[PDB]
Amino acid sequence: ATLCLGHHAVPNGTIVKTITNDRIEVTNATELVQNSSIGEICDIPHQILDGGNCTLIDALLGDPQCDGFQNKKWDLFVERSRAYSNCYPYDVPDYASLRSLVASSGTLEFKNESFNWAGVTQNGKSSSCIRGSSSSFFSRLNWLTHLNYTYPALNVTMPNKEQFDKLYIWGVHHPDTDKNQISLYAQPSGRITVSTKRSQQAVIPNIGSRPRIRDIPSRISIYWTIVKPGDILLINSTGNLIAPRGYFKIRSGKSSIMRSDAPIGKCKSECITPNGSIPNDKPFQNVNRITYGACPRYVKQSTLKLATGMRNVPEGIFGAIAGFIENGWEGMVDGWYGFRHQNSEGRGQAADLKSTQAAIDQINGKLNRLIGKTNEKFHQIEKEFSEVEGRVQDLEKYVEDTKIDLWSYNAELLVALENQHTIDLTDSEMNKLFEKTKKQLRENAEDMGNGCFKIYHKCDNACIGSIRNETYDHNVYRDEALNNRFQI
Amino acid sequence: ATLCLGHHAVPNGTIVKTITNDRIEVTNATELVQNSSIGEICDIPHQILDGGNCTLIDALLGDPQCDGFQNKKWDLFVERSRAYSNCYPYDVPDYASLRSLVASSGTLEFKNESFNWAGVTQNGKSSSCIRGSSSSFFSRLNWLTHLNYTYPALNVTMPNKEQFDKLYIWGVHHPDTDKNQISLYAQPSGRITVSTKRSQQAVIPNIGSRPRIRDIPSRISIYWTIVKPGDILLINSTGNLIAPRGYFKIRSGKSSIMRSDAPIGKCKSECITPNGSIPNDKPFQNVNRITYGACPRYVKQSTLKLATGMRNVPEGIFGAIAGFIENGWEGMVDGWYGFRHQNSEGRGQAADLKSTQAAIDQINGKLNRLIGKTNEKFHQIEKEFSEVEGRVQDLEKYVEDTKIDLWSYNAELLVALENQHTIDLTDSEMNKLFEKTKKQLRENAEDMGNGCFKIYHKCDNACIGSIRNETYDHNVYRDEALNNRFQI
Amino acid sequence: ATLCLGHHAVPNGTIVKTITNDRIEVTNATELVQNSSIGEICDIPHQILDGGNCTLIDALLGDPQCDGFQNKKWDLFVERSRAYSNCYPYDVPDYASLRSLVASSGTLEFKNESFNWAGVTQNGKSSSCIRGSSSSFFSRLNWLTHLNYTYPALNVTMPNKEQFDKLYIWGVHHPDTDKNQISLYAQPSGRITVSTKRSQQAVIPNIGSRPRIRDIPSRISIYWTIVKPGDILLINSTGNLIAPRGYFKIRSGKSSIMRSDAPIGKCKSECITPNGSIPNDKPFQNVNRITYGACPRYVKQSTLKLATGMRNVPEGIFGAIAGFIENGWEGMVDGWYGFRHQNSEGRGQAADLKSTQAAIDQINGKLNRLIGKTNEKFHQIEKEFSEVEGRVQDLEKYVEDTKIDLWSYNAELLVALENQHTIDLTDSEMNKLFEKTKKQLRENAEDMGNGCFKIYHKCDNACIGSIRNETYDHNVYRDEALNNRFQI
Ligand SMILES: *[C@@H]1O[C@H](CO)[C@@H](O[C@@H]2O[C@H](CO)[C@@H](O)[C@H](O)[C@H]2NC(C)=O)[C@H](O)[C@H]1NC(C)=O
Ligand SMILES: *[C@@H]1O[C@H](CO)[C@@H](O[C@@H]2O[C@H](CO)[C@@H](O)[C@H](O)[C@H]2NC(C)=O)[C@H](O)[C@H]1NC(C)=O
Ligand SMILES: *[C@@H]1O[C@H](CO)[C@@H](O[C@@H]2O[C@H](CO)[C@@H](O)[C@H](O)[C@H]2NC(C)=O)[C@H](O)[C@H]1NC(C)=O
Ligand SMILES: *[C@@H]1O[C@H](CO)[C@@H](O)[C@H](O)[C@H]1NC(C)=O
Ligand SMILES: *[C@@H]1O[C@H](CO)[C@@H](O)[C@H](O)[C@H]1NC(C)=O
Ligand SMILES: *[C@@H]1O[C@H](CO)[C@@H](O)[C@H](O)[C@H]1NC(C)=O
Ligand SMILES: *[C@@H]1O[C@H](CO)[C@@H](O)[C@H](O)[C@H]1NC(C)=O
Ligand SMILES: *[C@@H]1O[C@H](CO)[C@@H](O)[C@H](O)[C@H]1NC(C)=O
Ligand SMILES: *[C@@H]1O[C@H](CO)[C@@H](O)[C@H](O)[C@H]1NC(C)=O
Ligand SMILES: *[C@@H]1O[C@H](CO)[C@@H](O)[C@H](O)[C@H]1NC(C)=O
Ligand SMILES: *[C@@H]1O[C@H](CO)[C@@H](O)[C@H](O)[C@H]1NC(C)=O
Ligand SMILES: *[C@@H]1O[C@H](CO)[C@@H](O)[C@H](O)[C@H]1NC(C)=O
Ligand SMILES: *[C@@H]1O[C@H](CO)[C@@H](O)[C@H](O)[C@H]1NC(C)=O
Ligand SMILES: *[C@@H]1O[C@H](CO)[C@@H](O)[C@H](O)[C@H]1NC(C)=O
Ligand SMILES: *[C@@H]1O[C@H](CO)[C@@H](O)[C@H](O)[C@H]1NC(C)=O
Repeated sequence: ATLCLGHHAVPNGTIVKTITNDRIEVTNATELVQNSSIGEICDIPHQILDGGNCTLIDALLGDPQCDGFQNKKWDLFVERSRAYSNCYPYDVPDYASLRSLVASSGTLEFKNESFNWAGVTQNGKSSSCIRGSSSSFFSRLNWLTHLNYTYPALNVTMPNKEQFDKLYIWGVHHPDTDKNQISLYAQPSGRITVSTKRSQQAVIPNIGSRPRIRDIPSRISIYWTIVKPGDILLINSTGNLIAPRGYFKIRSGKSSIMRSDAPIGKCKSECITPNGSIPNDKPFQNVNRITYGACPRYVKQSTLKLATGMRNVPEGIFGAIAGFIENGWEGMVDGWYGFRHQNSEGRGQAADLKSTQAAIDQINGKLNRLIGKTNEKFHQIEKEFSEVEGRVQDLEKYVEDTKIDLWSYNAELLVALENQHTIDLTDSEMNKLFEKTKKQLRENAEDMGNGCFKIYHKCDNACIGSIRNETYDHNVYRDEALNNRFQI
Repeated sequence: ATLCLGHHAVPNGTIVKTITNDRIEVTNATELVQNSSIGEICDIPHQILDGGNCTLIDALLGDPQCDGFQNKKWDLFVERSRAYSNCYPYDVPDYASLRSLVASSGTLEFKNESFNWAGVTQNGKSSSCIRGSSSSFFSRLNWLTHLNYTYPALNVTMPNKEQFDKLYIWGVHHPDTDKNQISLYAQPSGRITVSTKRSQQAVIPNIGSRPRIRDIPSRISIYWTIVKPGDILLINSTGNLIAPRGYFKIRSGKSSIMRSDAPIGKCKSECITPNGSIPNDKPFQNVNRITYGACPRYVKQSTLKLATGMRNVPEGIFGAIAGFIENGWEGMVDGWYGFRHQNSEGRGQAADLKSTQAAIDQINGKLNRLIGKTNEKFHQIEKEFSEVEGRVQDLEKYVEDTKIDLWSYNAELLVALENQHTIDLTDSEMNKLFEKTKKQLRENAEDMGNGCFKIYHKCDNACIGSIRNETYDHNVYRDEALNNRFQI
Repeated sequence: ATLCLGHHAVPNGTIVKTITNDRIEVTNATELVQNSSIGEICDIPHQILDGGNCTLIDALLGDPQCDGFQNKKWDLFVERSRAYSNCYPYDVPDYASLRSLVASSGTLEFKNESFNWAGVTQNGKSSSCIRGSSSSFFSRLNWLTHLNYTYPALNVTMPNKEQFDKLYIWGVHHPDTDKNQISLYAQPSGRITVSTKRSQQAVIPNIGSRPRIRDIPSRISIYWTIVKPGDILLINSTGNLIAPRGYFKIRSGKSSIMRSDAPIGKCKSECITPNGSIPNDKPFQNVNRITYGACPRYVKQSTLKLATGMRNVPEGIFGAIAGFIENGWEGMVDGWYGFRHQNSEGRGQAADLKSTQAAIDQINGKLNRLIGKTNEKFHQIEKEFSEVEGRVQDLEKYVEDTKIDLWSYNAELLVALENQHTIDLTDSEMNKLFEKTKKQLRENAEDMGNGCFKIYHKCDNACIGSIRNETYDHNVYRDEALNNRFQI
């Protein structure tokens, strides 16, 4: 009889990389880089707030277009690229910081407080800012001006008797000319001081024309201050104050903001990118470096294939597969390793289950470590920029670039090491089965050098199956085999 | 005779992770993550300065509580969470930078210089700032005010004729009302310009009430300037100047500052965390991301076990241990690998020393690379923040988070690769000893398939020991063994 | 006959590190860290602009020394440590940002625009700034002063009708005294407002003496503004304006700036460091963390040797090399593995080519992954600093330090894993050749245990060569060998 040891193969393998080979074919591989999105942001499980035409800062200030956002909460605020401001022209020095801290807070919950604005006109309105079809203003701000050509000095307090922090939004009006200023504040100067026991902020307007926006050559500059529990807001101003009407709650949690034009859809997905939600089964992704939720790590590679089967040899360090075993068996489809025989009763093929399972268990162990194991990240740094800004922006970009290159390196090395190891451990299992068989046969068979044993005795199917199931008693046949083996 | 090859085992192993297995038992492991502190900061080898009730900035300015800190030096300044300011209310725009640069300098060494403050009153004092039981002021600052309702314009120089940089601390007084201002500086305005050939700083006070602190609604704002060798300080002011009394040395070295409430103890430890000193034998630690000195790298994992022995099989790619060798020998305690025999003279067990040592040397080589090899770091970035600040703070946190995830990844992969390798190299040594024995026996023995040889000749203890010590002469017994082996 | 299997060796090996060994000798290694520069910056392929005595900012403003730089473009601007300013004394608040954005733009292309400076004197000149031997000023700036003791308020626009962004450079003059100011601007105050639809910048001069530079106690402060397409520059000023004469193109690409004293040479090199160009064949370098172009990654190690041959054994997990094979063959120089024999016709040595090539192909595969594979980087962050700056500078340094430690770790682990693997795969190939030979010999030879087979039949050179070329027919000699092997 002949008893050959072998392993499966498939007509069409997959190419993977290893430590020693750029391109080597295995029976099967899995992709470790997510490269597509469904193109919509799924609305479960993160609570999504669609900004529509409104920036977060315009929803905060209370641009008329944004009244629908009063007191809203979010996990992710989604800012659309079409959003536009439609109220009095303003800027925020350090706009990105205010956006970041509100985004991260996750709430526009606002509480009216009553200030004693004694002796001034309130509720200044502007045609740059229409609510309905009347001249109006930021809902959350209070444009104070002279009463009876008098602007009495303001000096108001507001203790924080609460248990939590308060965020106050206020501003300073910069008139285009000295005429208004006088006209608005009955006053040449204008000075603002907003303070607490822990901070002081002082602003003076800068009179001058700026290019007209909805016909306004004036500007407002927006400022903020956080008042801690047991602290006191003190506003002392002699004009140009754009006053607050109350405070915002300032919370901490996992909330953030993302710039995206993707539609919101009715579906479930843990990981969100500006392109849309992406599955998070894989450890890496090449969709977007901007992510929110439990996401694969962003890498530069568009694909990285993890071998999930042995080297494919159609038709390793242990030398069996692609080694002394000449090729695989495409015809073996119920197992990874097995036996082919020829005896007096014919020719046959059977899978070895123990060795097959050993290989599969190891590979599934690798997959268990790599698949569905992603990290959750929420509010992060900005990673795209529309304007030149210098030093800090250089550092933000360099940080992200550095991180991406280090993760791309990790991904590349991981798959090469794993693949080399996978090819080796499957080669090993072939070798181990070979060696176990050899030892079973003792003096009754000889190794032909190609994975096949020549058995020197009558060996029927029962005999073969006794080999395959490790019950074979060499002693039964020894006399016969020695006689046949050692003749002249 | 029977000669069996085997390996030790222990009743109770340790569980480790590998590349293919989340949980596999080995004979022994070592922990690679330091997870506890002794809860005190050891005072050797770093020179520790306990701030007590004083912040570094208050020790710098000379708050009365802090006079004990004049001219002190440190490796690590320790700021306590109970520290509090007890002098005139002030702020420092960019407080964190001044703290960082003084902390990093490591010295409060101060040198009196004499300015020509011609025509003003000096040594302004305040009841907000008691030294003993008299009204006083920051020791290092000089509150200038009118002399005889006159405030002559100041215009003073101070060349740096030294070889080193000078740090000047100065300030600007912000009166609560226009009344003082007049009252203090006999003057409506107030202007400060501090300059060198390399820098210019210009400040104007902002009059206004701030909430009272030790009854003071005024504030001082603190500024600093560094004067290089061969440069000149020029102070030109018409009031509101809080003047310097001299300069501070500004050094470079390994000094830093840490926020901690841990007690200082009389002991030795290279690595300091806010929780206390930690041993630095291990390569990783999960105690605190804030560290000073030669410290293990901070990781997220609370434990990572490095295998320091073979797979434990009570009662691998090479297929011997947990393979054709059915189990380990708990009874073998003088070696990792050995021989059990049965001959005509009885039954015995001996350790193989060469193979044992081979395994142990490899594992100690791994340990030599990983244990006691930590990196020294001194002044770093801040990693904890008490207040919302926006963009730069977002980047500081994102940088640290990015770094921690990359080190946690390195640690996880390192231990999995090392452990897989350790199990494999110990399996190999078992296999190698088996193969060496087999070759010794030549035609005189047969492999039973389970690690045991059947020897087909009388083999006494001398004979066995000749095998174990590699002196066995197969030729001596060949005739006998062939006769016994190849009979009918 | 005797047929011994063996491997080459060399008298003098190289020491490398592995996972289990700090120091192990192999036949050969390659260095993976570039540690030297040619000491010149090669002028191909990057377009190099040598700043000479001029900083980029002085070439931008138009210091007389720098007129040779008008409208120049660069890939890399090289700033020399001897560069010095020689015009009116100025500063730029956020100097590092303006330098960074111009450096990164890569062009000083300037376009004259005509402003309506109605009613003022233009082309203010200064003896601090000689062009030829006449008093002069920054070429790109326009010092406006009174006409006939009148300073009419300026209010000018300049629409951006172009498709691209415009960068405007302007300034504010700070007179030393109130006398000039009046003298220059016929005016006590002075106010500047530069704005667009998207930004506003407002500056007031600060009167005061600063230390004289080329006899000037006044200073100019430089500002910039970027005007987007379809936007409008609006300058509204009542004095102290240092006006622009036009705009600069602001491009994006791969341009940068580097501080270096290295000479420019006529040669080709992809990677530039301040020390000079360096070859980029290796994956790592220890020359400089400042790089431009396709450069090896900076690591802390001065050397890391990658094994490119087997363990050197003059005169592994598979146990053959440095194992049951006692030593290598220095005399074998045409192959890595081979056969030595003794038969009736003498003693001989031949290389096995198949096994040699197998080893070499694997090692070349590793080298293909590591050599000549560097990453291109252009404008980055600054990595050296001449002055104390605090928080942001702390973060820039911490980011670079973090990155370097992570790459140094990667490099260290990569070479240790690769080397352990290289020693193992070459040990394997020795073992595989041994096993293949053994199987060829079937019952005609016995394994002596030291890599040598005793062949029990007459085996002439033809016979040997039939073994070495895998044609040997064991059946031919079996009768003879069994007779010799199994006698009494
Ligand atoms: C300064 O000049 C600007 C720009 O020429 C003037 O603003 C223009 O004024 C006209 C007439 O009212 C408006 O219809 C234009 O729309 C304005 N242009 C822009 C782009 O703002 C501005 O009024 C002048 N400033 C002063 C105070 O006289
Ligand atoms: C502006 O209002 C503040 C707050 O009401 C005044 O400060 C208080 O003044 C009283 C009377 O002297 C003190 O006893 C309180 O302790 C002060 N409160 C705080 C929190 O500062 C302040 O004096 C007013 N400012 C001016 C210039 O009139
Ligand atoms: C303030 O003092 C400075 C420094 O003493 C004066 O500047 C010096 O003036 C002299 C006389 O003209 C010059 O020759 C020196 O070179 C100046 N020194 C420096 C370092 O600037 C300055 O003029 C005084 N300021 C005013 C407005 O009186
Ligand atoms: C190939 O590998 C993937 C990933 O594990 C697996 O899900 C797929 O079914 C495999 N195909 C086989 C084993 O035929
Ligand atoms: C957004 O703005 C556009 C103007 O372009 C307006 O027509 C549209 O109604 C707005 N969307 C919503 C839902 O308000
Ligand atoms: C704005 O421009 C006009 C000049 O025509 C002038 O009346 C006013 O003073 C200007 N203001 C500033 C900012 O100088
Ligand atoms: C996702 O969005 C980014 C940024 O717009 C884009 O460049 C990238 O190609 C997109 N990826 C996919 C898979 O659509
Ligand atoms: C287990 O491993 C540790 C770490 O090397 C060692 O110090 C300890 O003594 C070991 N125990 C043994 C070998 O019994
Ligand atoms: C620190 O401050 C407390 C006031 O709470 C004081 O009682 C104590 O004496 C101070 N500690 C020292 C050592 O000065
Ligand atoms: C501070 O408040 C009082 C108003 O009662 C006033 O006399 C003084 O002008 C205020 N100063 C400021 C900062 O406007
Ligand atoms: C050390 O301190 C940090 C911060 O207070 C804390 O959260 C952590 O649990 C502490 N670790 C140990 C081992 O005490
Ligand atoms: C040693 O290794 C290097 C790097 O591959 C190679 O270029 C050199 O020629 C080698 N020397 C040999 C193989 O003798
Ligand atoms: C650079 O400056 C020096 C003054 O030290 C001058 O002598 C030299 O001519 C300058 N170099 C060039 C090429 O202009
Ligand atoms: C500069 O110094 C002189 C004092 O002698 C004075 O006339 C002028 O007011 C000073 N200016 C400032 C900045 O106070
Ligand atoms: C290159 O330059 C840096 C910074 O000057 C220096 O410290 C380093 O030693 C230099 N390296 C070489 C190879 O010259």
